[PDB]
This record gives sequence, C-alpha cells and structure tokens, in this order.
Amino acid sequence: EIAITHHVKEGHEKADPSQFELLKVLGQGSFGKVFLVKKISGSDARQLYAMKVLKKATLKVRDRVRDILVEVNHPFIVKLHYAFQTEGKLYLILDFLRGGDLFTRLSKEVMFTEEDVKFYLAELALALDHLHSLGIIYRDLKPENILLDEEGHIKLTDFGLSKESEKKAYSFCGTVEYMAPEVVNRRGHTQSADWWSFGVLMFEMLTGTLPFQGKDRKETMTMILKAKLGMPQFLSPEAQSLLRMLFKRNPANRLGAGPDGVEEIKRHSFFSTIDWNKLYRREIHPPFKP
Ligand SMILES: C[C@@H]1O[C@@H](Oc2c(-c3ccc(O)cc3)oc3cc(O)cc(O)c3c2=O)[C@H](O)[C@H](O)[C@H]1O
Repeated sequence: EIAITHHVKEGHEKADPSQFELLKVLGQGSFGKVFLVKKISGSDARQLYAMKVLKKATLKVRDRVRDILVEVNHPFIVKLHYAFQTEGKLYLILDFLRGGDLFTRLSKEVMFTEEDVKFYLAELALALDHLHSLGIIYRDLKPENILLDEEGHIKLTDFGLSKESEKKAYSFCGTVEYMAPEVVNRRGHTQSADWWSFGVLMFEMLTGTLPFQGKDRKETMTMILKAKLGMPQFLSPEAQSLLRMLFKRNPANRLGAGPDGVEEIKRHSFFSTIDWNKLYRREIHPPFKP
C-alpha cells in the first residue's frame, strides 16, 4: 500500500473535505483519476489544486527542520499542500500538474547520455536545494519522487512516497539503495545525506544500474558502508569526479556538505555548460519531450 510522507510547514493550517469545492474530474494517464478542486478559505483561498483520493494508503506527518514568509511556487517542485484521512480514504491536495508523467516511465524508454543527465540533474539540484532551504530532508530520495511536467521539465515531489506492507510498522521505511551510510547507520544525519542520494540518482541515470546493490537489504547496507565502488570507465573524467565527490562516506567530506551547499555542485566541471539563471527561468529545453 502507498505510504505518503507529508513534511508540514511551520504555520500549516489543517484541512478537511469541506474546505474544497469540486470543479472537475479528470483522467490523467499515469496519475489516474484526479479531481480539480478550489480552496474555499484560508491564506490560499480560491487557489486551484489537484486532489487524489487513495483508498488504501497510510499517512505519515513530519516536521520540517527550523522571517514570516508565505511560500511561492518553484519551477521544479510540486507540493503536497494538505493530506487528511476520512472513512478509510486518504485525500491528497497537490499542485495541479497538467499532463504530468513519471520520470521512471521516461528512464525505462531512453538511454541517457551525459549531456541528457546534465539537464535533469541540474533542475533536480535546484529543486532539492530549495527543499533543503524549506527544512526538508529527503533521506531516501529516489526516482519515484521525480515527475515530469507537460513540457518535459523536472518536478520533484516535496512529499515522501513509498510502499509498505504480523509485521511491525516503522516510522521510516526507506529504499536502502538510495540511502547514505550515515542514514543507514541511524547515527544522525543532515541534508548532506541527500547529496549522496543525488549521486545515486546520477549513477543510475548514466548506467541504468545502481552503484550499491546486494541480494538483500542486509547485504546492500554492508556495501553502502564498506563496498569499493567500481566506477564505470566509459564515464567522462568530469562525471567520474562528481560521483567520487558525492560518494564520500564521511558526510563532512562530501560535495554539497560545505557552507555553500549546492553551490559546490553547481561549480563542478560536470555542470560547466549550465546557465543556472536560464535554467531556473525554464528557458532551456529538455532532451526528451513527452
Ligand atoms: C499519489 C499518487 O497519485 C497519483 O499520481 C500522482 C503523483 C505521483 C505519481 C507517481 C509518483 O512516483 C509520485 C507522484 O503526483 C502528483 C503530483 C501533483 O502535483 C498532482 C497530482 O495529481 C499527482 C498525481 O496524480 C497516482 O494515483 C499514483 O499512483 C499515486 O501514487
């Protein structure tokens, strides 16, 4: 069943079905049945949203890590604004994403080159850093968290998404393959854990394989902690360099962990061709158009 993790903002106003007016019912391909609704009251009164109703899903609510700012839209993020349960149903109120699709659906269809990956990772880097500024730490950022809009640009979900099944429940069940060593350790971690996951995403985009993978969770964990990564030699020196710097096991040494954070990554030679201002303005075309 789907577990949805809602990272609630500081002054969040709780909601219920009565705060929303139904506008339309849509079939959105990979998104299934989506209701278009309008918020009736509150700070966001009159705002249009998508609503998903999930029959059998669990909701986990988590605090973000800490001026009085009202949030505005980021070009490469879709947000979960409200999540609430009723008589056996989970309601999700989300940014409306017309004609959206799954990154996975695209990764299964194409063979990415380094040039392709530069675009997607650059948009993802902007999104991830923005979430960090909002106080969100992903932990197990993975391809399931990555959508594409109708124009083919990245939309990173600001909410967690996972599959959970005599068996005891856990507050955090993450996909091990994408977790940093310090996360697997349960010893404590920061947003620098997510830059490791970013590297895993990059490795998988470039190679179609995961860098650390065992026969079972236990083994994969051992590999993340101790395995010597065999770096694919077909990768450019710049790609190899970026991956090695993201796959530092001691988070203090990992690219993106310094005071400048994402800037350490933006400055890396792998991304030298990217104009970050043009990118943010959505003035660079995606390599693949759905
Ligand atoms: C919660 C998800 O809702 C639906 O897909 C959507 C997703 C999504 C799909 C697959 C993923 O791996 C992650 C997310 O995201 C949305 C984001 C929005 O801002 C608005 C939406 O309507 C969906 C949206 O309708 C689909 O029903 C998915 O099966 C379900 O898991």
